[PDB]
Amino acid sequence: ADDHPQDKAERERIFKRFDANGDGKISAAELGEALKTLGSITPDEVKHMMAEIDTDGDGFISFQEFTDFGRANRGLLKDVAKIF
Ligand SMILES: [Ca+2]
Ligand SMILES: [Ca+2]
Repeated sequence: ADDHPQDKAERERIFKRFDANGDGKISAAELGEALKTLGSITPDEVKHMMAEIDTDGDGFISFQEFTDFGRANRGLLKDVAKIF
């Protein structure tokens, strides 16, 4: 319960930035395109992240999936929340 709705706004803003078209699902091309912001990453790493973030395995990450994974590494989202 310590988690508040304000935090979701951060995850929603970060997940919303990944969704290129905004269909609720992010594909390697979408996540990879946003990941490019790192300026030092490869497509094979972005594809692996999806295989790890993809809870069902449909090939895309949804806000719900990103949230479940964001909780496993909240400290990770704080790093991307600064890149954008
Ligand atoms: Ca999408
Ligand atoms: Ca999925």
